[PDB]
Amino acid sequence: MLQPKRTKFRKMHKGRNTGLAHRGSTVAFGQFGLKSLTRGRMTARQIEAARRTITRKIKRGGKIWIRVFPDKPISNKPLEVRMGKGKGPVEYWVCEIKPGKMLYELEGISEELAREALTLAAAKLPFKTTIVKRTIM
Amino acid sequence: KKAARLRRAKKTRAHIRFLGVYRLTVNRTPKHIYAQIISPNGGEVIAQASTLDGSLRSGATGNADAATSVGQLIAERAKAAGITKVAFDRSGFKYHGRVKALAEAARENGLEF
Amino acid sequence: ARLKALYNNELKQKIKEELGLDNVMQVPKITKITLNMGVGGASQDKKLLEGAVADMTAIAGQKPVVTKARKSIAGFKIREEWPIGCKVTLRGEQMYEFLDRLIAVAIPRVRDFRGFSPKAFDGRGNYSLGIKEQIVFPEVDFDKIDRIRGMDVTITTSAATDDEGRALLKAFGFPFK
Amino acid sequence: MRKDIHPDYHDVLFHDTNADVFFLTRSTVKTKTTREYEGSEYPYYPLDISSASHP
Amino acid sequence: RDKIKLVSTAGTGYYYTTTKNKRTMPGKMEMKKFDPKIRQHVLFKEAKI
Amino acid sequence: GSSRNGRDSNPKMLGVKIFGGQAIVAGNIIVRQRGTEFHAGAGVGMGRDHTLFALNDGVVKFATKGKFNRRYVMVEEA
RNA sequence: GCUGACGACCAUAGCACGAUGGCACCACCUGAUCCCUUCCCGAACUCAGAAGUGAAACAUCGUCGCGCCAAUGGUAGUGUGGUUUCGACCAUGUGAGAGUAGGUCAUCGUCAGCU
RNA sequence: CCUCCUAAAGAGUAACGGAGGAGUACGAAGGUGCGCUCAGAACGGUCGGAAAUCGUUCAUAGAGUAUAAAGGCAAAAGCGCGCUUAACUGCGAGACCCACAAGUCGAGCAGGUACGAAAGUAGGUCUUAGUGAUCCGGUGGUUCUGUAUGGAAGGGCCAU
Repeated sequence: MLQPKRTKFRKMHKGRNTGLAHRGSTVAFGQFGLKSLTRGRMTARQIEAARRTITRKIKRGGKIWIRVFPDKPISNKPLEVRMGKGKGPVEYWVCEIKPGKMLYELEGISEELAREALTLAAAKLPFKTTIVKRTIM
Repeated sequence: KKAARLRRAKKTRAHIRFLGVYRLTVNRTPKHIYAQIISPNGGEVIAQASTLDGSLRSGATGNADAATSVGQLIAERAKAAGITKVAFDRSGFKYHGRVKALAEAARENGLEF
Repeated sequence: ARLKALYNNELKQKIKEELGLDNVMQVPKITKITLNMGVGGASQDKKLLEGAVADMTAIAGQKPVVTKARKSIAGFKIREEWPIGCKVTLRGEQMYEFLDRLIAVAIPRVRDFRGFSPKAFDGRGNYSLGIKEQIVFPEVDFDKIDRIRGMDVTITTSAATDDEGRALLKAFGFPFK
Repeated sequence: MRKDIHPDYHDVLFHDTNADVFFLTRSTVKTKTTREYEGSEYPYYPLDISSASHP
Repeated sequence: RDKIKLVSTAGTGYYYTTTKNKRTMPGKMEMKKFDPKIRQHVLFKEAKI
Repeated sequence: GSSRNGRDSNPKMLGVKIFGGQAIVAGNIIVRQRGTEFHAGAGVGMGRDHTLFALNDGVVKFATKGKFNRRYVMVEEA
């Protein structure tokens, strides 16, 4: 359950998600990269589940890099409460995702096993994903 | 230190530039003393007098008497150049000793400030 | 000012010869001597300051100045702007005379002293020494002494480097390391 | 050196009997007994030990 | 910081109103202020307001 | 959960009042500001709230001058 | 040719490294009698002077080590009209930031002095 | 009432929208003249340490600015000293803001003043919060009025 240890402000605005992912579209740390073709919100629970499935598949044979962190807080309102009377608290944290953004990277493992693990992680995640080979340029 | 001396002269320099009057700036060294009159624009020298002048070059420079002389000659030069009302600029030097004698000579010899 | 007279005539030339300095002006000299007596007890009982000023004035030969604390610490319980320490600055002719008196009498009377550590220098050519007991100096009188207090002495030298600073002291004869 | 705000400061002669050495220097200390010195007469304070004799 | 009134020495009656703190200054305060009636600076004394 | 913070202050209407190249007479307020976002050069005076106003007739000019690269406002006689 | 004072401009003008400079000028530098200084100190400031040195500082020269400046092209955004799957797209006008090639050890003004 | 965002690069702009302060203080914490530069890091030094004071080297502000935040601050607006009361009187061309009532800035003129050798600065505090209309009553001045006339009462005008 990734979460910032402390934050300057408890609550944050909803914001708008637009544009392509110009930064973070290139794989650096690891040879094997998984990218998101669709924009959306990535929850900490989603990140944890994908990490756990990838770790189980690798069985300590490869190194995993997480390029997504849920710094942004999300406020949700409780049931049987009228609209207004103040903003709700941060039930959960999400990471804004843009098309082409790096989610996970793998190194030190065979391509086929990495592809299978990335397939499992994609199945868990809400984003369409295409595996991309790392390119120098 | 010349750095500190310029640091403590800038207040008066800026206030005189705001006033927009001709400025009688002094600059004294252990050997020589110089006085010159700068235009309100701050980039034109219209009158000058130092102990490098031939009249008092081969003499007791770096002295209160030399400062008094330089004041008298720059006062005459300013009178001949048409300047009558200036703002004194000790240029960070304490208004005292050679600077004070220079200022008093200039003030008594035609210039009023 | 026997040392002041001696330094220009003898010591300066031999320092230049010993260090093989290209130019005479490079040769170092002692710019200032500073004495510091910081005590925490002062400014609370308020009796310490008078005796400290008396002994410091008697030893130094100049009127000392009372510094004011610029910081407040909860652990030390010092509020802003209190007179916790006293210092004096000696230079030139009077400094050379003080240094002569110090070399003459102050260090020898010190009990259980063999020498000064060679690492005391900060590396920039400055020298610092600490005197355990103020009584060592002859100016103060043991009979009418309220309490014993230690002192700090600092010597400032133009040379930027410790080897030349130490050679400058050696020419003067400051007790061997 | 501001006037009148400083301690009494005067010539003093410091001698070591064991080393038989005379030193001349100005010190605030005052001595009841003085030794004659060819240059002039200034007060005497005895020294138990001297730097030169000190090992 | 109770209010105080300043009365001129001359007796013109022109007065100045200002606030002072009794704890930090219980004693009366004397100041020189311009007096329109006589057109000259004069001493002033604190008075009850 | 009640986080009671529904306060705000009234507007102050700061900003540039007369821009570059405009005719201006003595006394016109040029810039209302907090601190010296703009500084007063020749022909412009400075009030206690850091207001910049024209000391004489002319045309307002904006420039970046000096070592600190400060923004300056001047009134040129034109 | 160089030095000093006052300015324009405020890093392509800076920092860093190395070299040159003492006939003038500048700076250190000598002394604290006098003017004037220190909540102590001739450090600074101030005065009276040239025994000594360009050591430090200062000025000039050289470089690309840093800093700074910086294209062209492309991309992002964007006013107007239209379309839309609401992400965007088309026509037109505009056009960044970052990064890359590259550039830089400034350019001038008035007065005075030595040559 | 003040500061920031919402607020869409002039101003303005709402929510039981997201965050914090105010209902003071100072005769110096104002004015002027002069002078000074902080927080930290490392090294050395009696008690004395992680950190007291002293010395040295870097240090455009990583400090301080009476106070919440924004902006600003080197000619410092920050920090010290000497003398001082401009924390003045009568105003004030011209502007900002504004339904009104209000509110804000302001060169300059006249009188007196403080500082400075002087040109000069000073109509409170680096600015933006520290606030309350009218009626009524009280007080210090005032020749304006004064129910036949002279007074007085009361009323009016200025200050509070």
